[PDB]
Amino acid sequence: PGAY
Amino acid sequence: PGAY
Amino acid sequence: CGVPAIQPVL
Amino acid sequence: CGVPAIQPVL
Amino acid sequence: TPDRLQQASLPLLSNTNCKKYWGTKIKDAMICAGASGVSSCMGDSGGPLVCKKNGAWTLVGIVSWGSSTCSTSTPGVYARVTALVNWVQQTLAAN
Amino acid sequence: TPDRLQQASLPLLSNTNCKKYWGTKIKDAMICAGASGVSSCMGDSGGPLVCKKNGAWTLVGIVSWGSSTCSTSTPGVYARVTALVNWVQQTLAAN
Amino acid sequence: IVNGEEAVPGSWPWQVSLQDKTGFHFCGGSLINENWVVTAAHCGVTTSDVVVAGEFDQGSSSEKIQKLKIAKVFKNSKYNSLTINNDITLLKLSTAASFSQTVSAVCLPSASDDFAAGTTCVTTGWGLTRY
Amino acid sequence: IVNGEEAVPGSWPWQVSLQDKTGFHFCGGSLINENWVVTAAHCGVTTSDVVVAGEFDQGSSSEKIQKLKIAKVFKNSKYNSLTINNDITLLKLSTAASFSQTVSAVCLPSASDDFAAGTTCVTTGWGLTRY
Repeated sequence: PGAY
Repeated sequence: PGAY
Repeated sequence: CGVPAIQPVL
Repeated sequence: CGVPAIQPVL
Repeated sequence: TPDRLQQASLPLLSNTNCKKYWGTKIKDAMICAGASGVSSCMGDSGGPLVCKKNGAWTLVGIVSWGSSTCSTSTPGVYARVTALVNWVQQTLAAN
Repeated sequence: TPDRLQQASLPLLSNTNCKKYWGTKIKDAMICAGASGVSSCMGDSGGPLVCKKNGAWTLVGIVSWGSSTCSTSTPGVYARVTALVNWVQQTLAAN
Repeated sequence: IVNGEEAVPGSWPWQVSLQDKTGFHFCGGSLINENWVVTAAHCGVTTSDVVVAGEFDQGSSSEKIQKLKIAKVFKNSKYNSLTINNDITLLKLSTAASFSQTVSAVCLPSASDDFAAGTTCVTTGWGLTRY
Repeated sequence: IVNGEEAVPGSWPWQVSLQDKTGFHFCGGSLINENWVVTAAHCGVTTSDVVVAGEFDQGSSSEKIQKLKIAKVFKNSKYNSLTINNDITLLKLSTAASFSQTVSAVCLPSASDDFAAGTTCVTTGWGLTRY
């Protein structure tokens, strides 16, 4: 995943 | 990926 | 709160 | 700087 | 990236069903939404996820994280506001 | 998570070779290292990546990001300090 | 937002933009009142950043936006940086937002609120429209 | 660090730990002098957090650690939150670190430094030892  |  | 003066259009 | 009093051991 | 403000409709998912995508990464203070052909993306973080309640828009999620590629088939993860509202009122109250 | 301070040796990679793993995500102000059976992980961010130069340990990388699972076969990504040192000296100087 | 659509200007009056001193827009936020903005903890806001209110088009030189300074940052402190869990920060403004047609508050829920799966909600922002 | 090893206590005297008011250790940092710490921008440090110096064992009640307050946070401002590029922040301490056997500075490189691929370096920290 990844931060937005 | 991911923050550490 | 939560009642905009200008209405969202969806 | 960069010269520790206690030596790292690798 | 876009200059003009964008918006999108998307449904709320259950944590349980959310966990099918994200497993153990999904915590109590999170809420998933999306997986509907739309997706929040880099740059959207911090923004609102609002739902209409008794005619007024209510802050339900805070854009948090999701797929690295903003995949429209994977749910985005928002901070769950109901879980964090007590904290907000205490801070407001004390400040 | 561990109570006692941990350490690990790992080699520096080139950006070019780094890009085989991470593509376009690898920017100038980044430096990769690892992919050697060890890995920086969640919680390590912000910490040092040091190299010995003329007998003194030098700050070469700042733990930044990497694989979500801390895979020991993928390089970690650190902030490249040489690229950012001018900024550090200006701030120190002005502050 | 990927696959979203342009909003009717000023229709989401609580949406703000967080901008650093170089003018780059890095995060969104929501006005909950004239003096406070809610945003994400992981946005890492400092009091050297600015809250932009009333804006629709970031291109614009003629919009009547409000550029508000931040007095204090309140990161939730169950915020877990390893998991990004409890990802909320409160921003206390140095000067109050001036409420108008295009600047107003979103409501907050009761801790007790139920928002069912299946419910159609809305998310807004200036994030990437394509990866 | 995954697959690392315990360090000889106090052998990396510039390593500090960033802790929030609840005492949770969230990020690492490096002392570059008595008054400044370098860390990552994405750690999102606020002046309500604390810098722990001289510590080896986070279990410990008998270690002589230094708990330092932060005066000012300096996030680089080419920091790009979308890409995590230019991920560095400077922390200006309210009180100076007291240099000792277990607390000292790491050196900084010249902008001109060459660190070849293949070079064996060291990374230290209290991060996850397993995912």
